[PDB]
Amino acid sequence: SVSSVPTKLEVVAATPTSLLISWDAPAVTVVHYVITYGETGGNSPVQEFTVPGSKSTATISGLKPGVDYTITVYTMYYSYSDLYSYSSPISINYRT
Amino acid sequence: SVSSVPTKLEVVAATPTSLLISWDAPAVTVVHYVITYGETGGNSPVQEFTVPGSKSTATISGLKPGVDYTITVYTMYYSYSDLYSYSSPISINYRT
Amino acid sequence: MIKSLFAVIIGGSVGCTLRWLLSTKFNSLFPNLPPGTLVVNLLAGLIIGTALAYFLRQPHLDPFWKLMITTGLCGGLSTFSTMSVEVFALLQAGNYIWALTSVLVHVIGSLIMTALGFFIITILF
Amino acid sequence: IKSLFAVIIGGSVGCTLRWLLSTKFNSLFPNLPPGTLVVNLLAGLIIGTALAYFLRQPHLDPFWKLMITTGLCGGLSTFSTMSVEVFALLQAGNYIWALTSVLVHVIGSLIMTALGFFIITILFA
Ligand SMILES: CCCCCCCCCCO[C@@H]1O[C@H](CO)[C@@H](O[C@H]2O[C@H](CO)[C@@H](O)[C@H](O)[C@H]2O)[C@H](O)[C@H]1O
Ligand SMILES: CCCCCCCCCCO[C@@H]1O[C@H](CO)[C@@H](O[C@H]2O[C@H](CO)[C@@H](O)[C@H](O)[C@H]2O)[C@H](O)[C@H]1O
Ligand SMILES: CCCCCCCCCCO[C@@H]1O[C@H](CO)[C@@H](O[C@H]2O[C@H](CO)[C@@H](O)[C@H](O)[C@H]2O)[C@H](O)[C@H]1O
Ligand SMILES: [F-]
Ligand SMILES: [F-]
Ligand SMILES: [F-]
Ligand code: NA
Repeated sequence: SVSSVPTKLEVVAATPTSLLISWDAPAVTVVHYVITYGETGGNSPVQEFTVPGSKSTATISGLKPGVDYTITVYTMYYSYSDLYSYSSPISINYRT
Repeated sequence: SVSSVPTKLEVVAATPTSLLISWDAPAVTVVHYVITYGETGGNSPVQEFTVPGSKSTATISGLKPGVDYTITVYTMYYSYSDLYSYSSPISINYRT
Repeated sequence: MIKSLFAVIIGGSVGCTLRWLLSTKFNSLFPNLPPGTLVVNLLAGLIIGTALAYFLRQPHLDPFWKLMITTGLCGGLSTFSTMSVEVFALLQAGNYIWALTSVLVHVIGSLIMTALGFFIITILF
Repeated sequence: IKSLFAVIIGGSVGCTLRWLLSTKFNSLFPNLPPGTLVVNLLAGLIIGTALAYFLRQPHLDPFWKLMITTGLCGGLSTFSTMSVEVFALLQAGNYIWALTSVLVHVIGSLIMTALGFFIITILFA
């Protein structure tokens, strides 16, 4: 009954080719967060990287100016029943 | 199958009113040894005292000269099955 | 060895079941030191301590009941492996202070509860 | 009910293994009973491999995960038996082996959890 999905995912700061994102940690032992990003339009490849469980912010670089990106974050977390598993994602859209 | 009773109980040194006794430790976690002594002729109170598990010698004082004493040593020991229990005694007779 | 096996299984199953119920109910309430896993280790520490003092005074108890309570119940109720993964996960999460605190609180706490169990019964008798 | 059978079947095999290994080996070296150590080390190893493996197989039935972790590892490992061994040593004035037992159990169990996790992580990479 305790959610392992992060909440309040948002872009706190932006440049034309980068985004600083932050989220609220879920009340579980997060080992790492997995950040995904890709162009909202169609069939650009979605890319991912991990961030440590202690951090609740990430920087996404190498983006194109004036382009809509879909950004998702999910956790790789420890719980009692499931051991290490992956949460569902929380997701936002942002235009550079 | 490992014995918790001490072996080779003997009087190593003696005076007319005291005995230094020693024994070999059994191969178990001894918490303390209990030494008993009393006059062999079954007409005297038996007295007992403890010694720590690290010690394998004891001094018996206040004895009467030229009297037969029955001296016993047993252990209060830890084992896996029985937890804390008391071993059988090993016993000797000694005349001051 | 068959009567001894039933003691371990009956006691162990009640212990494991208790651990499972208490852990699923409480572990998620405080994930830095899951309290269900702590409580079962503390409680097993308490029971084994009282068993320590009690069995010493009842040397003619059937080995069946001693084996059901210690190897069975306490053995099944307590857990070292669940404590370890909790700590391992915390180490992997970079949460070193709670990894250390968990280890200390589990070890120190379990020995304290063993002492309390032993001395309460020793003082009663 | 299906989750309960996982805990009992796994737990009973774990408790039984602990009992057999402990009665066979604990008396060989009483300052740090090796049967109780081996079961904690082995449970540490299994839970570590389970940690890495279950992460990569997210569609495994919760039955098998619960049978291996809460059941087998939970039943096989023991915190209570480790505690009385240590408590007895403290009461015997054998402080150096009381400390050594605690450290070897904790450090050893976390090492075996790491070895279990990283061996499987390295195999998949
Ligand atoms: C007391 C006896 C103990 C003996 C056994 C100890 C075994 C502990 C295993 C720790 O596992 C590692 O922990 C790092 C530390 O958390 C993680 O780093 C991750 O998190 C760090 C946190 O900042 C980042 O710096 C790293 O880049 C990132 O990979 C890393 O992934 C993980 O494999
Ligand atoms: C880190 C968490 C700790 C949790 C608390 C656990 C405490 C365990 C020890 C308490 O038991 C005492 O230990 C003493 C020391 O072994 C014994 O002394 C015995 O041995 C001494 C020799 O060392 C003698 O001086 C004493 O008279 C004699 O009673 C004493 O009997 C015993 O009741
Ligand atoms: C697990 C948590 C609690 C840990 C307790 C605190 C840590 C203590 C560290 C080691 O202490 C030393 O241990 C020696 C070996 O035990 C003792 O040897 C001396 O004292 C003993 C007293 O029991 C005698 O038996 C020995 O022969 C003699 O060398 C010595 O006095 C003691 O300072
Ligand atoms: F373990
Ligand atoms: F823990
Ligand atoms: F415990
Ligand atoms: Na257990």
